[PDB]
Amino acid sequence: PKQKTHRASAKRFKRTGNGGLKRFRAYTSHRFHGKSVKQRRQLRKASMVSKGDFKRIRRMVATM
Amino acid sequence: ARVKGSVATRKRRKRILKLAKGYYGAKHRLFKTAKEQVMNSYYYAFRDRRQKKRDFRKLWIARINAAARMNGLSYSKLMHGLKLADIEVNRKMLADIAIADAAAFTALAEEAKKALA
Amino acid sequence: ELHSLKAAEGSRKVRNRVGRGTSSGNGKTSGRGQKGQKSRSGGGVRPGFEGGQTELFRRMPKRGFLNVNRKEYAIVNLETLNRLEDGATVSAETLVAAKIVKDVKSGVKVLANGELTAKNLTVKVAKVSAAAKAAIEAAGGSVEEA
Amino acid sequence: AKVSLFKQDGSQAGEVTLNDSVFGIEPNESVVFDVVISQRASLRQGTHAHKNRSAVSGGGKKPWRQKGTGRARQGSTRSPQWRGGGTVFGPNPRSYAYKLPQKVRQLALKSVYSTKVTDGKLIAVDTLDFAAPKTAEFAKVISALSIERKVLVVLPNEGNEFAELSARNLENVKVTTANSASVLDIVSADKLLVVQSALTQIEEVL
RNA sequence: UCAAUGGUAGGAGAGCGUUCUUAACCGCAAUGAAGGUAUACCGUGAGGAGUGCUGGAGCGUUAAGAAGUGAGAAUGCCGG
RNA sequence: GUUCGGCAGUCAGACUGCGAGUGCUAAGAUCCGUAGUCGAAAGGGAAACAGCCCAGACCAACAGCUAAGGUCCCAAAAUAU
RNA sequence: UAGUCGAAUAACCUGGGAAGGUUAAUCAAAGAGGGUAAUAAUCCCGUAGACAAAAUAGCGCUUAUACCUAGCAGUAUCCUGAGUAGGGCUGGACACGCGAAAUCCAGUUUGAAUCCGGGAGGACCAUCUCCCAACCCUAAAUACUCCUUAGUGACCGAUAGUGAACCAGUACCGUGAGGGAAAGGUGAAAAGAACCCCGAGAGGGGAGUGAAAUAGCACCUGAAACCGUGUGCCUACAAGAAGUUCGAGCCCGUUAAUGGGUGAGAGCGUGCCUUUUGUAGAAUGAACCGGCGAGUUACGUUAUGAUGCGAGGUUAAGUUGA
Repeated sequence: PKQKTHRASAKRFKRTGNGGLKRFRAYTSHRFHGKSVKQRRQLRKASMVSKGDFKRIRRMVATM
Repeated sequence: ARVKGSVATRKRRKRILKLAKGYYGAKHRLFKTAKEQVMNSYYYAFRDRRQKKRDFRKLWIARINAAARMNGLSYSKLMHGLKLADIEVNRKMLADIAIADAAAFTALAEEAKKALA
Repeated sequence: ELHSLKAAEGSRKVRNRVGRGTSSGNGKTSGRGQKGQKSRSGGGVRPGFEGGQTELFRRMPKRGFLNVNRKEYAIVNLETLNRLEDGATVSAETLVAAKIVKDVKSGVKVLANGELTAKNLTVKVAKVSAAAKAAIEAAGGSVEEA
Repeated sequence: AKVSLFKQDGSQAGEVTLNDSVFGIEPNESVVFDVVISQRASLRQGTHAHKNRSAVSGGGKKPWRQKGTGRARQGSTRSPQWRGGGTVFGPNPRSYAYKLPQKVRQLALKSVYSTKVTDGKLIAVDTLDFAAPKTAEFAKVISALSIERKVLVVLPNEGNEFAELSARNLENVKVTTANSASVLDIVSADKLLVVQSALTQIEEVL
């Protein structure tokens, strides 16, 4: 019928208009001992999604 | 819309078999060995569109060194005298003078004699 | 044109009869090359698949719960106020009788962007941004929010 | 403009209150054959069926077992390749309808409309609503200019009834109103008579 | 005029042929439709008609649409 | 050439040298880098030959010239100097 | 549920036969469709319309009857749906996988209040909103057709179309449950071949039949593999993917063409398919011939164009209607 949007994938992602998606950081949940002082200084924030990868967007994250 | 085009299909069959006719025995009494049998034949008819070139030229140069060798002349020094010779570097009509040309053959040979000379 | 029905460009082109013949072929192959999981029937492959490794999205943290009481106002530009002059009592009746958007999130809001062509004060709102309150309220407006 | 205003064909050579509003344009024939393809199959019933091996059958059991016993890996005679032929993907009970948006529909009427305007094979006709329904009447009124190949017949929207409960045996007569409009209406006949109420039989939506 | 034209899986473009298409356009048909058969034509190809003969009812045009639509080959199947 | 967008397939190749590794510095053996070749590229040469060498084919053609390689006969050119 | 009437035409040419071609005329609520020896509006069935049923199964309208209801202010107290709500545990359904878990329904256990009442408002405690369970019935709009016709087809033409156009669920298999085939067409009309002759008979052959007898009872049309019979050339010193190309020589004369059929001889030539790195293959596979026999659509998204209008595009479902 319709194409079912994966709601938990929507809980993974958040994309922008005329632009890419915001991807929160890896590693940032479970232990914090061995990750560095600088990695604590910088890995609260995170960067965007890839370019040549992530083209498996289609269309598993439809219209959310 | 369960349609067939049956007579059209057999007209392709008929078309290639009528164009396949002539070869040995069972082949037109069957279908598919005949299919290569025209086909291989003009594969190397395509090669013999280059190789009766390259064998009628062997007849050309061979018979002209046959008559040159009848004048005791070898093809390589004859042709060498042909590049030494005149505006004529004419080849295979000069092969065609094997009929009855002591004048054209032996005299053009003498032109080559005054070309090596 | 029923004598000589003709078609124009672009609307029509041959639907590619894929899987017959010798030229495009594609029934021998369908673009594919044999002897593989790709090379079979069904089209059976899940899209997100790191080869049995967990996926990109499968490595994501669970971020941010969602307000059930999330509610907005179907925000318009002030560029439509550049369209309509003055439309005294700029409200939802001016908005949907202007037919800008009909199904609206209950209120209305304008940007400071868009221009101060309108003259009327009594703009009936639920909530306009204070950046636009600088614009119209410094440009002959009155606040009637809700 | 001026084409007809005939009280009968041949009997009053006058104007046409078309009106000469927007009708005079480029007739977009792209849009035209779009309406011939979408207006086409608006009466395709499409009731051709489709079947399956699992639709009609007698056999859901393998008829031997393969190993050593001659032939190949094999489903059944009920598997389609036998005389018990299952269709592969075939037809289906499908519909075929679509209708265009309004502005390209009225644009499409006002394309062939315009072609009939400058063509003038439409002729403005009065009522000529007759006593009997007999078609010697309309045989000699329609043949009183005798447009030969095939003709559309613009009634009023009050529903004339005498060429209309008849003239279906008149082999070129197409009984029509303002509630008849298509391209299979008009491009079909290309040659037509008018009831001169065609302002409030044409303009009112167009 | 110059330059290009090996080409598989690959990708793009274009065209042929079959059948149904109410469409029309517009004919053929017993002096012979279709279909078959021989054929020493043409078309780059797929393909197209000419004639001879069988044969005695539907078929062809054009253009466009729609397709169970283009046949060797699978222990393919069925029938011989 | 970049960028953007569709659409692919390719995952396992050999072989020839050249430089490595392992192996009896055995191998038409493996495993690298490096070029070519085939694969997916006819024709010619080496007796046939996918891999070596030369030479990349739209087609006609009863044209010539030439690459390597050949010129006592098959089998063409030098019983050449 | 029986059916009834029901309009509108002649000749010539052709042929075995006109409705075909030709010449003319008519009709009109009927030029839908089907037959007719060959394609019909005017030949027929019919068709459009217009009539017809006692019995027949109904539908619908009018009639009093075929019977139980109302408002209304006040509130003496009663009532209003007890193992009932609930609570424990075990379940389940609810989007709800025990969860913060609502809410409902089960088993089991415990067990109220009852109009100052009680319940719901996703644990729950207050305020507010709404309702009154724990008693029963409720058409309508909906689902699907074995069926009854009225039918419609860009359904399908005898491997299709129902397994089954045919005495099909037949034959037949199997003890059984089950399975499960094959096959239609003469000719208009059998007018089906009187007779005569051969022949044990069949079958043939003459005659005659019919437009036609290659048309003769599985009969329209008749390939294809298979078997032939005749035919011009060549081959009994030859060891070929069975070929080209050239061609001695022979024979014949054509979609009239730089003709064809040959072909001695001579050069050079490893079948086709999937897979593979590479197959000529001693890697598969194919007896042959013909028929069938495989990338769709339903809905959705994306991309690309085409068209339309444009910050304005857009009607879905539905209604109307053929």
